[PDB]
Parts: sequence; C-alpha cells; structure tokens
Amino acid sequence: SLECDPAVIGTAVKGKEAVHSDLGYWIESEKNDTWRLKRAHLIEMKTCEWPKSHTLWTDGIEESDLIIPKSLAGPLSHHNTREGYRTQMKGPWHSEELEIRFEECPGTKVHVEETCGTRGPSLRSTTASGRVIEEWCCRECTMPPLSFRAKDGCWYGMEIRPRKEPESNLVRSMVTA
Amino acid sequence: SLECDPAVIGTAVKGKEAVHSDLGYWIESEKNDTWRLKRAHLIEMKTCEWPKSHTLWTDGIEESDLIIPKSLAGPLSHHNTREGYRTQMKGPWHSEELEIRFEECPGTKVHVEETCGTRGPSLRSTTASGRVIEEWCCRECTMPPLSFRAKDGCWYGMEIRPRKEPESNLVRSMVTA
Repeated sequence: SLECDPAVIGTAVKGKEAVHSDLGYWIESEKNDTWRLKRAHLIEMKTCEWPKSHTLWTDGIEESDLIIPKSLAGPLSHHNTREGYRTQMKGPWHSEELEIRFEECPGTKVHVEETCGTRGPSLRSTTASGRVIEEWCCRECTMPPLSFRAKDGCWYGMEIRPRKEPESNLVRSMVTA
Repeated sequence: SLECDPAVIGTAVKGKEAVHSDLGYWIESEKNDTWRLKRAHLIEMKTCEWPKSHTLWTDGIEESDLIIPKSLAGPLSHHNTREGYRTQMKGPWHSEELEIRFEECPGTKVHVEETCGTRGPSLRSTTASGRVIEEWCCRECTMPPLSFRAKDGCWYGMEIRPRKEPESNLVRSMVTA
C-alpha cells in the first residue's frame, strides 16, 4: 500500500551500467571498482516506497547509506550508495527538477578536513545576495563531491559545509525526508 | 573469482515482467499474485555464482527455495522461486539446450496428493523403451507442474514422481549440482 506503482517502473543492468527508473526518477549507477550511484535526475519527488521486486542488490544494506532516502522513493539498493556519504534527509528536495551530480559547484572547491563541521542541511553554493562561496570542506566524504543541481542553482550534500563562511548567512534546505 | 562474468549479464524489470540473462541463460519471471519464475532457457549450463549486483530482489531468500541452484549460476533472487518447489539439485542438467516450463509433459497428467513419494532425481516422461508414462503425482507442489524440455524429451521437477509406475524402470538424472 505504501509501495510505489510498479506498473511504470523500469530497472536494467548490463555490464557496468545500471538504471532504476520510473515516471519521475532516472537513477544511474556504474561499476568503477565498486558499484556506486553515478547521477540521478528527479522530476517530481514522491513519498512512496520503491518495491524491492524492482530493485537490484537489495541485501546487506544499511538504510542510512542510501543517498536518495527510502521515504522519498529511494531504491533500497547498493546502487543507491556512494562511499563517504549517507542518506540526504535534508537535501534540497523542494526543487521541482533536481540533478544529483558528483562534481564541485561552479566556482567552488571542497577539501577533505577532519576539522570541518558535521553534516547538517544542504546548503546552496550562492548566498541570498548571490555571492559564490568558494571554500568548502567535509570531514570524511569522497571526491568528487555530492552536489545537487536545482532551479535556484547548485547545492551541496549534507556532508559538505562552508570552510570559513559562517553557516548563518547561507541558504539552507528546510525539507526533512 | 567464484562469480560469473558480469560484463555480459543483462537484467531488466518493466511492469510485471523481468528477465535475468547472460550469454547462455534467459530466465523470465512474472508478477502473477506473487513474483515467480515463469520460464527459463539455458543454452549451456555453467558453474559460477550469479553476482547480486546484477540480481533483482536479493534479500530474505532461503537458498533451498531457489529453483535454479546457486551453484549452477542460479540468481539469488525471489524471481528464481516458485511456490511448492525447492532447489532442483538433481534436475536434468546434462542436457545441452534446456527449457524450464510450467506445463505437464505431453500425454502426462500430474496429481497433487500427500500419498505421493518424496522428491528425488528428475525423471523423464518416457521410458528407455520410449513409452510415455501417463500418471504422475507430487506431495505438495503447485500446478502447472515444473517440467524440463530437453533434447531427449520432457523431464519433471524433483517433486513430481510416477503415481504407480515403479521409478526403477525410468530414466533418472545422474547429475547433482
């Protein structure tokens, strides 16, 4: 009952490339030493549960490791994972159209530093004034960095914080999955 | 090492049908009340383990519920199951080309009755003399019966035994997975 409509789901693997898809989601994974989320295009967020019947590699998964949360129809799959990242409960899920993308936001740099702040809600790379924040960090995430390409610009994964900018003056997601 | 070559596996679900495939195996499943094995065509048998990365719905399976054995590259999947049947360790895996089909062998009928004998090595529907054995049973399997279509004719799943003919005068599989 809680389950997404399986009549319009399409999942396929061949070789080193895979996709979980439905009417609104296109979730690409790839084999690069290990299986990992490669990119996703999300058209309209929904709250149903992606059925395991239409999911690749559903066993041995920590729910907290899924990039796209279970509650937002994230596949319960090793294909919906990425080393150094956990579930993006507070991603910019308000955006109508979203791209999850492993690349630095334009004009920004991310450093891996134990000194960084902890994961909080996704921050956008530009202030409300429109100023680009150049330096970011994460404590133990992997490069290239998880980023979200949205209607209002580029947002960073929960792991990724401004390196010196005070978290106060930035735009943050008020969604919680 | 133990694992089948993934560069060649193609697995896909759309709606109520799925297929796990590679160079030699074509394994179809369907949603019909539950997800179940529908048919399989196996060009040549092999002994490797089908990787879970290329497998749908891999969690909470007991291995002895998988129809095609794990050791014969059977996918560790709820799509490789069928109610009333367990792992066909002693199927007629010697046959070249081979088709798993849920249908009575020609000229034969199968009765579900607890008085049947217990499961054993797969038996062919024709004696060595070429004579069709009409009446078969199984203790608690489901219809249509699990059968194998091979080069030398039609074989039955391990659960399906001759009703009255004394199994001694029949062709058994000499194969164990």
